Amino acid sequence: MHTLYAPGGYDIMGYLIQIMNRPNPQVELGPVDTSCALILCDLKQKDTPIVYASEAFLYMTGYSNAEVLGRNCRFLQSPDGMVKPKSTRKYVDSNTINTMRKAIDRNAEVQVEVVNFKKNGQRFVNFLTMIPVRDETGEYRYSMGFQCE
Ligand SMILES: Cc1cc2nc3c(=O)[nH]c(=O)nc-3n(C[C@H](O)[C@H](O)[C@H](O)COP(=O)(O)OP(=O)(O)OC[C@H]3O[C@@H](n4cnc5c(N)ncnc54)[C@H](O)[C@@H]3O)c2cc1C
Repeated sequence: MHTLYAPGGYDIMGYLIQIMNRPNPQVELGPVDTSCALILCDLKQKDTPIVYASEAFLYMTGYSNAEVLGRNCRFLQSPDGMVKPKSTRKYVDSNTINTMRKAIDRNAEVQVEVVNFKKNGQRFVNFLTMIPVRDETGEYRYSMGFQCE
Protein backbone atom coordinates (compact mmCIF):
# COMPACT_ATOMS: atom_id res chain seq x y z
CA MET A 1 0.00 0.00 0.00
CA HIS A 2 1.20 3.10 -0.93
CA THR A 3 -1.43 5.36 0.58
CA LEU A 4 -1.02 9.06 -0.15
CA TYR A 5 -1.71 11.68 2.49
CA ALA A 6 -3.53 14.98 1.97
CA PRO A 7 -1.10 17.90 1.79
CA GLY A 8 -2.16 20.31 4.50
CA GLY A 9 -3.85 17.63 6.60
CA TYR A 10 -7.49 16.77 7.21
CA ASP A 11 -10.39 18.92 8.41
CA ILE A 12 -11.01 16.65 11.41
CA MET A 13 -12.78 19.41 13.32
CA GLY A 14 -15.01 20.28 10.39
CA TYR A 15 -15.83 16.59 10.17
CA LEU A 16 -16.67 16.27 13.85
CA ILE A 17 -19.04 19.22 13.46
CA GLN A 18 -20.52 17.67 10.30
CA ILE A 19 -21.23 14.46 12.21
CA MET A 20 -22.71 16.12 15.29
CA ASN A 21 -24.89 18.14 12.92
CA ARG A 22 -26.13 15.28 10.71
CA PRO A 23 -29.96 15.19 10.11
CA ASN A 24 -30.10 11.41 9.70
CA PRO A 25 -28.77 10.02 13.03
CA GLN A 26 -29.00 6.21 12.58
CA VAL A 27 -26.65 5.77 15.53
CA GLU A 28 -26.67 8.38 18.31
CA LEU A 29 -23.25 8.93 19.90
CA GLY A 30 -23.58 12.34 21.54
CA PRO A 31 -21.04 15.20 21.66
CA VAL A 32 -17.59 14.21 20.50
CA ASP A 33 -14.26 15.92 19.93
CA THR A 34 -10.53 15.39 19.28
CA SER A 35 -9.67 14.29 22.82
CA CYS A 36 -11.09 10.83 22.18
CA ALA A 37 -9.70 7.93 20.17
CA LEU A 38 -10.61 8.56 16.57
CA ILE A 39 -9.34 7.81 13.09
CA LEU A 40 -10.14 8.93 9.58
CA CYS A 41 -9.85 6.43 6.67
CA ASP A 42 -9.95 7.17 2.94
CA LEU A 43 -12.82 5.31 1.27
CA LYS A 44 -11.42 6.36 -2.09
CA GLN A 45 -7.97 4.81 -1.77
CA LYS A 46 -7.04 1.15 -2.00
CA ASP A 47 -8.21 -0.94 0.99
CA THR A 48 -9.60 2.05 2.95
CA PRO A 49 -6.33 3.26 4.57
CA ILE A 50 -6.01 5.31 7.76
CA VAL A 51 -5.01 8.86 6.87
CA TYR A 52 -5.28 10.32 10.37
CA ALA A 53 -5.14 8.94 13.90
CA SER A 54 -5.74 11.01 17.06
CA GLU A 55 -3.27 10.87 19.94
CA ALA A 56 -5.82 9.08 22.13
CA PHE A 57 -6.13 6.30 19.51
CA LEU A 58 -2.37 5.79 19.42
CA TYR A 59 -2.21 5.64 23.19
CA MET A 60 -5.14 3.27 23.45
CA THR A 61 -3.68 0.83 20.92
CA GLY A 62 -0.03 1.21 21.88
CA TYR A 63 0.96 1.81 18.27
CA SER A 64 2.84 4.83 16.92
CA ASN A 65 1.69 7.25 14.24
CA ALA A 66 3.98 5.68 11.61
CA GLU A 67 2.82 2.15 12.48
CA VAL A 68 -0.86 2.87 11.80
CA LEU A 69 -1.04 5.48 9.01
CA GLY A 70 -1.54 3.97 5.55
CA ARG A 71 -2.86 0.64 6.87
CA ASN A 72 -6.38 -0.76 6.92
CA CYS A 73 -7.46 -0.80 10.57
CA ARG A 74 -8.14 -4.58 10.50
CA PHE A 75 -4.59 -5.16 11.77
CA LEU A 76 -5.92 -4.58 15.30
CA GLN A 77 -7.88 -7.80 14.96
CA SER A 78 -4.74 -9.86 15.68
CA PRO A 79 -2.29 -9.90 18.63
CA ASP A 80 0.62 -9.62 16.20
CA GLY A 81 -1.10 -6.99 14.10
CA MET A 82 -1.10 -9.53 11.28
CA VAL A 83 -4.27 -10.00 9.25
CA LYS A 84 -4.73 -10.89 5.64
CA PRO A 85 -7.69 -9.50 3.66
CA LYS A 86 -10.76 -11.79 3.62
CA SER A 87 -9.02 -14.36 5.84
CA THR A 88 -10.95 -16.25 8.51
CA ARG A 89 -10.00 -14.64 11.83
CA LYS A 90 -9.09 -16.89 14.74
CA TYR A 91 -10.13 -14.53 17.56
CA VAL A 92 -12.83 -12.35 16.03
CA ASP A 93 -16.49 -13.02 15.29
CA SER A 94 -16.83 -13.63 11.54
CA ASN A 95 -20.35 -12.20 11.57
CA THR A 96 -19.15 -9.10 13.37
CA ILE A 97 -16.42 -8.27 10.91
CA ASN A 98 -18.71 -8.89 7.94
CA THR A 99 -21.21 -6.43 9.41
CA MET A 100 -18.44 -3.83 9.33
CA ARG A 101 -17.37 -4.61 5.80
CA LYS A 102 -20.90 -4.34 4.44
CA ALA A 103 -21.72 -1.20 6.43
CA ILE A 104 -18.66 0.54 5.07
CA ASP A 105 -19.41 -0.74 1.55
CA ARG A 106 -22.83 0.89 1.75
CA ASN A 107 -21.74 4.10 3.47
CA ALA A 108 -24.06 3.04 6.30
CA GLU A 109 -23.54 4.06 9.92
CA VAL A 110 -22.78 1.15 12.21
CA GLN A 111 -21.76 0.26 15.75
CA VAL A 112 -20.12 -2.96 16.91
CA GLU A 113 -18.20 -4.54 19.75
CA VAL A 114 -15.16 -6.27 18.31
CA VAL A 115 -12.17 -7.96 19.91
CA ASN A 116 -8.91 -6.11 19.11
CA PHE A 117 -5.37 -6.33 20.44
CA LYS A 118 -2.96 -3.64 21.61
CA LYS A 119 0.58 -3.49 20.23
CA ASN A 120 1.87 -5.29 23.32
CA GLY A 121 -0.56 -8.10 22.59
CA GLN A 122 -3.16 -7.08 25.17
CA ARG A 123 -6.72 -8.09 24.31
CA PHE A 124 -9.64 -5.69 24.63
CA VAL A 125 -13.22 -5.19 23.53
CA ASN A 126 -13.38 -2.23 21.19
CA PHE A 127 -16.71 -0.41 21.24
CA LEU A 128 -16.54 0.85 17.66
CA THR A 129 -18.67 3.39 15.76
CA MET A 130 -18.01 4.20 12.09
CA ILE A 131 -19.65 7.17 10.33
CA PRO A 132 -19.18 8.16 6.65
CA VAL A 133 -18.03 11.76 6.01
CA ARG A 134 -18.59 14.05 3.01
CA ASP A 135 -15.66 16.18 1.82
CA GLU A 136 -15.96 19.57 0.08
CA THR A 137 -17.22 17.72 -2.99
CA GLY A 138 -20.45 16.92 -1.17
CA GLU A 139 -20.26 13.14 -1.33
CA TYR A 140 -18.85 10.42 0.91
CA ARG A 141 -15.06 10.36 0.74
CA TYR A 142 -13.94 9.32 4.23
CA SER A 143 -15.11 7.43 7.30
CA MET A 144 -14.53 8.46 10.90
CA GLY A 145 -14.10 5.79 13.51
CA PHE A 146 -14.58 6.32 17.22
CA GLN A 147 -12.93 3.61 19.35
CA CYS A 148 -13.84 2.92 22.98
CA GLU A 149 -12.19 0.40 25.30
C1 LIG B 1 -13.00 4.64 10.04
C2 LIG B 1 -12.83 3.13 10.29
C3 LIG B 1 -12.35 2.72 11.53
C4 LIG B 1 -12.18 1.34 11.85
N1 LIG B 1 -11.68 0.99 13.10
C5 LIG B 1 -11.52 -0.38 13.40
C6 LIG B 1 -11.02 -0.76 14.67
O1 LIG B 1 -10.70 0.05 15.56
N2 LIG B 1 -10.89 -2.13 14.89
C7 LIG B 1 -11.22 -3.11 13.95
O2 LIG B 1 -11.06 -4.30 14.27
N3 LIG B 1 -11.72 -2.74 12.74
C8 LIG B 1 -11.86 -1.41 12.47
N4 LIG B 1 -12.35 -1.07 11.21
C9 LIG B 1 -12.73 -2.18 10.28
C10 LIG B 1 -11.70 -2.75 9.30
O3 LIG B 1 -10.87 -1.70 8.82
C11 LIG B 1 -12.49 -3.48 8.16
O4 LIG B 1 -13.31 -2.52 7.53
C12 LIG B 1 -13.41 -4.65 8.66
O5 LIG B 1 -12.63 -5.64 9.32
C13 LIG B 1 -14.23 -5.30 7.54
O6 LIG B 1 -13.52 -5.35 6.29
P1 LIG B 1 -12.51 -6.52 5.93
O7 LIG B 1 -11.80 -6.04 4.74
O8 LIG B 1 -11.68 -6.86 7.11
O9 LIG B 1 -13.35 -7.83 5.56
P2 LIG B 1 -12.88 -9.30 5.09
O10 LIG B 1 -11.39 -9.30 5.07
O11 LIG B 1 -13.58 -9.51 3.79
O12 LIG B 1 -13.32 -10.37 6.16
C14 LIG B 1 -14.69 -10.70 6.43
C15 LIG B 1 -14.74 -11.89 7.41
O13 LIG B 1 -16.15 -12.08 7.67
C16 LIG B 1 -16.61 -13.41 7.28
N5 LIG B 1 -17.65 -13.22 6.25
C17 LIG B 1 -17.63 -12.34 5.20
N6 LIG B 1 -18.69 -12.37 4.42
C18 LIG B 1 -19.47 -13.34 4.98
C19 LIG B 1 -20.74 -13.83 4.58
N7 LIG B 1 -21.35 -13.32 3.51
N8 LIG B 1 -21.33 -14.83 5.31
C20 LIG B 1 -20.66 -15.29 6.42
N9 LIG B 1 -19.43 -14.91 6.88
C21 LIG B 1 -18.89 -13.89 6.09
C22 LIG B 1 -15.41 -14.18 6.74
O14 LIG B 1 -15.29 -15.48 7.31
C23 LIG B 1 -14.21 -13.22 6.86
O15 LIG B 1 -13.23 -13.74 7.71
C24 LIG B 1 -12.52 0.33 10.86
C25 LIG B 1 -12.99 0.77 9.61
C26 LIG B 1 -13.16 2.18 9.30
C27 LIG B 1 -13.67 2.56 7.94
